[PDB]
Amino acid sequence: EFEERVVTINRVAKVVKGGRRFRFTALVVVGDKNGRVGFGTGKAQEVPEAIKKAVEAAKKDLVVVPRVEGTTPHTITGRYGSGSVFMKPAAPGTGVIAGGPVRAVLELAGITDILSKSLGSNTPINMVRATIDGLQNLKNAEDVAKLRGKTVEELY
Amino acid sequence: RNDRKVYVGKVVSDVLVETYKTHKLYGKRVKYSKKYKTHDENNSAKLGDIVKIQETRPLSATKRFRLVEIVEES
Amino acid sequence: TMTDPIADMLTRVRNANMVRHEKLELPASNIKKEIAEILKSEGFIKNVEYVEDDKQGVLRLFLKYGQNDERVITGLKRISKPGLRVYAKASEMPKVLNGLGIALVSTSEGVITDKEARKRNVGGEIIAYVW
Amino acid sequence: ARFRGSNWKKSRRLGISLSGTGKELEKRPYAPGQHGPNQRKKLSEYGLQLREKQKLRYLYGMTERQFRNTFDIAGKKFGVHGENFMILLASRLDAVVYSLGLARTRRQARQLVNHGHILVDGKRVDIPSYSVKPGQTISVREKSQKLNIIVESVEINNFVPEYLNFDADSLTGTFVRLPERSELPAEINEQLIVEYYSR
Amino acid sequence: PTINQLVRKPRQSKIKKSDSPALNKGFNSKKKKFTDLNSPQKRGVCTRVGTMTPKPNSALRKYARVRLSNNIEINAYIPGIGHNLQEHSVVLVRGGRVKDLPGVRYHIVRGALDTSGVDGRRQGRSLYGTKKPK
RNA sequence: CGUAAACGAUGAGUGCUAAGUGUUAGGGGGCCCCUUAGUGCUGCAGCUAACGCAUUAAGCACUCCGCCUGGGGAGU
RNA sequence: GUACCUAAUCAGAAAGCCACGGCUAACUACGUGCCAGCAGCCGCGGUAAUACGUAGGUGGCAAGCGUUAUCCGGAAUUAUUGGGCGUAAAGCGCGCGUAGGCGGUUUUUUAAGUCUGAUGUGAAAGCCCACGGCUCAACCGUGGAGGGUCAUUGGAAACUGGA
RNA sequence: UGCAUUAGCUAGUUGGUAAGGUAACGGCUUACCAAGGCAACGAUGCAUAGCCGACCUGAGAGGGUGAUCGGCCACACUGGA
Ligand SMILES: [Mg+2]
Ligand SMILES: [Mg+2]
Ligand SMILES: [Mg+2]
Ligand SMILES: [Mg+2]
Ligand SMILES: [Mg+2]
Ligand SMILES: [Mg+2]
Ligand SMILES: [Mg+2]
Ligand SMILES: [Mg+2]
Ligand SMILES: [Mg+2]
Ligand SMILES: [Mg+2]
Ligand SMILES: [Mg+2]
Ligand SMILES: [Mg+2]
Ligand SMILES: [Mg+2]
Ligand SMILES: [Mg+2]
Ligand SMILES: [Mg+2]
Ligand SMILES: [Mg+2]
Ligand SMILES: [Mg+2]
Ligand SMILES: [Mg+2]
Ligand SMILES: [Mg+2]
Ligand SMILES: [Mg+2]
Ligand SMILES: [Mg+2]
Ligand SMILES: [Mg+2]
Repeated sequence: EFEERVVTINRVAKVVKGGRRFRFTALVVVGDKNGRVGFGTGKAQEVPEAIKKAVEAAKKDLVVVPRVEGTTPHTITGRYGSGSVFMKPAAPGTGVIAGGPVRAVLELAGITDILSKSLGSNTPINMVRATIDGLQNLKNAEDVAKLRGKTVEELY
Repeated sequence: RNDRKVYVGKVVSDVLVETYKTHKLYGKRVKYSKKYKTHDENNSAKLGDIVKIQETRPLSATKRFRLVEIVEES
Repeated sequence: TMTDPIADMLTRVRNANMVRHEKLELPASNIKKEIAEILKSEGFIKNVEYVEDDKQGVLRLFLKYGQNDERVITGLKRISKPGLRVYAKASEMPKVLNGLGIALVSTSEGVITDKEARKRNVGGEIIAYVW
Repeated sequence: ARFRGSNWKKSRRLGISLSGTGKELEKRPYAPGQHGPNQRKKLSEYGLQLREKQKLRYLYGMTERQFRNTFDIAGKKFGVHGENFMILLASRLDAVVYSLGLARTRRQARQLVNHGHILVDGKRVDIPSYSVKPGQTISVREKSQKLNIIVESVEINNFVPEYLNFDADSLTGTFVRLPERSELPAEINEQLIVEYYSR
Repeated sequence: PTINQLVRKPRQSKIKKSDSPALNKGFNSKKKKFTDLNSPQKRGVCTRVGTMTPKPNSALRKYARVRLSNNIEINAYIPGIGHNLQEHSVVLVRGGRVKDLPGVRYHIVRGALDTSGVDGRRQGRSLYGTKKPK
């Protein structure tokens, strides 16, 4: 099944002729820790109801993260708007060296070993979108060997 | 025996030995030049000639080189 | 005016690749011919043709796209530049994309890849990264 | 020892039986103090890595300065850092004496070493942090081979781990080889401790 | 900028400024000149003790006017409930500005030199110069 | 004298990257088709914080120059 | 008569410091009533204060624990690695033009840059790895490694430079 | 190492000849002759500073420091011999 983590709960307001009308925004990452991760958002006056909406929306945009023995195939920087996340493969002994919402995304993907630095906006939604962007652009050796028409050994 | 330093340059008064100093931080090569007051014996060379010089014992307050050979005439 | 014909070639490829063109033409030079052949040999592009003319020659390149029209070339990047030339030794040859990409190096044994430069124990000018 | 306070209070707060038996988390498996029965909220990310570190540290009974120094020592050898750390802690003469069965509790094994009742390879070792190597021999000093603490502990023949060899009649032990992560306590997620010292 | 521009005009980092400038200066009496030394505290004499009102906050915050050993005049806050200070008191002054009090950038050390410890303090005594009771 | 919201609030040079449609000055071919160089509008890819820009880029690149490094104090 | 060793006697002489609203591990009561005070930031206190003071409890450390000062980091916040300039700070009002920077295609040549070996040198101590002695550890010792834009010398010739 | 909100500096100065002088080369000194020499690749002036191995920090690139140990220099109340 899919584990989920509540990255951020934000109380937002819209102004009306009376006072202010408040709602709650939940940003949630879902993942199975086996190479499938996804994020979603939901909004409600109640915190738990916003979480469930965010969880449901996350399941519709799961991504396939290439991995090699628990680490990424190569360095990449994921960028979304002002968010930008540098991700680098690390040795199996190393843990997830990540700061905030990056850690939630990488852990629920099943990384356990990575060197990551958030170089940009620390706004959680855009940090999360940047992280997914970088994982969306990783390429495993078997895939790039197929496009170049060589075998995996000839790549090296 | 032993070798004395040799330079090639152009006469700027009757020797300029322009070299490159690579930038410590940025890695770009920057041209720099140093004037080598040299001993010409019988005033043989003239302005703009490209000459070869060799290091010697001090000959005056600032002369430490002797003009050995003229390479490209003015 | 034109200052880097090699970076102009790498950018012509990048722009044509962005819009998934089948082929592109550019004026020729010896190093651009040799860069193009290495891209063919490494499997990044399909074919290279040389068209003779009176001025300087023409290089015709044929781009490669996989199933579902996915681009074989992901990116090109000029490394050594007229404003700042980049050289490397065989012991410090850069790997591109953890080995999944290539670096084009101009060495005293010609223009070759980074994987071959370490094999031959030669360094030289890092022309570009292709991945 | 160093910390001489209630090990029952520490086991309840950390949620790990320090005695290794479970009699501390028996009636009150909740934190000590006034707000014990009142159930608190979740633990933060920092509060989870920190609680893992205190689990290990209070099990082996070490101060934070010595604990962090052992972590740095363990991080220099080839292999997985967190596992090398767990192996190094198990090799303490403090913990070897207890694992062999010469003392009832880990605190009793400390006072025996500290008071000079223990020999290593035939010579007296007074230092509880002594790092026993494989092949070494731990025994009891002659004037102490008949003491009630050692005698009573030995007759309760518990599971002496497979990286150790003990001879009850000889009152002598052997450090056969380096333990493996499976032979070491499984209630400690050491990956959290490595993260704790990364921030 | 371009590499050539950087070679012509290299980068320059912003110069950091000190929050306690009166502590980082000495005075040589013989040469009548100012030094630069980075002291952690400075001795001084109270010129005028008194009170001052804060900038949302409202109180009568106790302070002293101090001439430091380097002949610099500063306003120093007196922490804790009650103090024994007056004119001509010899005080030790440390860093740390008190917000809501404009122009007071330093603290008086309780329990050092002539300043007494806070009376009746039982928690955090070492911050207020109070000996352990009983 | 030497300053203006001296503004496209967009430095110069060079090349490459869908289309559609007005207009100014030409050219080639059969009023239309093609083609140069300007000047406008709309609009992909791409870029952008957004607004928007988009072959007259704010896209993709290389070269050189000028400039920026929180607000006030103070262009004192 | 030091280290050390041996024997006897006694748990008897040997625990403090800061914190507990969020960042940030750890909360209740009483007193106070925008006062007294707190404060690194957000800010707290104007009669039901987890932020003031005390108490109990708890957390973090521990022969130390806190505060101040100073330096690097976090700071990609001077950005070579690694940032920008339409409206956020930032294109000189605009030419002409000097130095400088940069510069289209090919062949031959050179060998300054570039690459690749050799030799010498870069003391010792230090850092890092290994081993040995200190009961352990600090520490000490031994053997290696590293550190040059270094010099001299032999090769290569694609690129930059020279002809 | 800063400062161009420091742009001109030098007249034994720069070169030559001779003599003197020194352990030694040399404007090192003197005499005579010539008008050179330095500088926007920052001369000169002002301010600051003993320098290095090392040390602290940093992923690194860098940034910061020179107490202790070792190498080199300079000084010995101030100035001249
Ligand atoms: Mg303007
Ligand atoms: Mg332009
Ligand atoms: Mg253009
Ligand atoms: Mg448009
Ligand atoms: Mg047009
Ligand atoms: Mg908490
Ligand atoms: Mg307090
Ligand atoms: Mg109350
Ligand atoms: Mg508080
Ligand atoms: Mg309180
Ligand atoms: Mg200690
Ligand atoms: Mg700092
Ligand atoms: Mg910093
Ligand atoms: Mg910026
Ligand atoms: Mg611009
Ligand atoms: Mg404005
Ligand atoms: Mg503006
Ligand atoms: Mg303009
Ligand atoms: Mg103007
Ligand atoms: Mg030792
Ligand atoms: Mg001095
Ligand atoms: Mg850094």
